[PDB]
Amino acid sequence: ELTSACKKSLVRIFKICDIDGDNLLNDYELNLFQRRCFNTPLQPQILDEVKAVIQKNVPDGIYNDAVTLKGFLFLHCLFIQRGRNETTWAVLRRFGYNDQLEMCQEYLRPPLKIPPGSSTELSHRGQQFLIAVFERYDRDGDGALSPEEHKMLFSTCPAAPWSYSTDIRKSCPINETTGWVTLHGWLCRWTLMTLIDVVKTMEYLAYLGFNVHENDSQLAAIHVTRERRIDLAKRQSSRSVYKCHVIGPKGSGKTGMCRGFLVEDMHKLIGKEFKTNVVNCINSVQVYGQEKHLILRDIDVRHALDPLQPQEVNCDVACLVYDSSNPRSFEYVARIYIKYYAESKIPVMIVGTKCDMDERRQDYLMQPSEFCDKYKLLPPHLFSLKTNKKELYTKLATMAAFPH
Ligand SMILES: N[C@@H](CCO)C(=O)O
Ligand code: NA
Repeated sequence: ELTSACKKSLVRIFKICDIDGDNLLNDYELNLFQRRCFNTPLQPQILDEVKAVIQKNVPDGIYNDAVTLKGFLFLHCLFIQRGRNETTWAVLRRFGYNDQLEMCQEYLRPPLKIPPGSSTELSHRGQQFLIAVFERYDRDGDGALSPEEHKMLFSTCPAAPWSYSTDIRKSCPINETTGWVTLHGWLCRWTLMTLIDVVKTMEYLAYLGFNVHENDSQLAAIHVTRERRIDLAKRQSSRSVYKCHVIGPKGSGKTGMCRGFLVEDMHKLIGKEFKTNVVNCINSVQVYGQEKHLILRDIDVRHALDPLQPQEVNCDVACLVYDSSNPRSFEYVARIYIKYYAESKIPVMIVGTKCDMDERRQDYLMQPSEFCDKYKLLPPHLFSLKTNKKELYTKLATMAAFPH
């Protein structure tokens, strides 16, 4: 008696209402989500009468005064019969379903106008929800999601917002022992998505039941920030997520640099080949007592004569990487800083990779140290994976967060 489409909708609602991930709807959530749908508290005897019907008609449907999925599916399968289908509908309606039993548009994609210069970040409520969701699907209680638990978490979605093995595991901080995405990396991946694709973030937040849990639009999960001159405002809006475009020639080792931002032990990537193209890597660094997220975009390598798009040039801080151990490498960095960043307002950092081998002279006119001196840049940051030093990542974020 239950539609195949109706069961698909009801099973998602059960998962969202399952605030413990214990496959049960205990007394608290039943009363909580009662107010979400009907604006009234669940009356004690009504719940008792509901439980009596379930335990009678269907086995393994009630486990310790808590409605199981089967008993929950049956209960609504009952409602549509006895003439009160508007009770089932009011529930489906609150979780963003229309009459054709599809997810509504204005429920998934509410209007959000972002002025140029402004960035989109996760608000406090948005983070709290994402942390809460993370723990319900972390069964081992070790602060990490397995690939199986990751799929379970997005089972209420049409599909995952990203790959587990080819995205979040290579672009975000994971656990060294297990290899699974940590709570930290979880918030990191969402932070990345929120910044560059706010619409997709909100769409996936509704699927996870942010609108119902918070009793508000998913606009309350998005915090619009902007760099602004002093206006003596009450509520400050300073940025916390900075994007860094890493631009360099081929074989300049700028890929292994980005991956090193995600692990403490960097001496496991000395001679590692990356058979996986990660566009954006992300982690956090402390900048003057505050947590700041830095996104390292591995800009596609190309010929020096090949052009560069504004969406590839414009960023918060530009990191130009060359090979100090290669004489025909620095020419690229010199060519690009002049063409795109010489008259730009973007802070630029020149980075010399592989200092643990042999400092070779650059066949270019000026040397890297001389180039920075001329255009008033900081001396070429010596970088290597053997040293395990992460001062560069802290320095990059500090350049983006500050003048000039
Ligand atoms: N669907 C539940 C309330 C919302 O979870 C019920 O009517 O019993
Ligand atoms: Na529960």
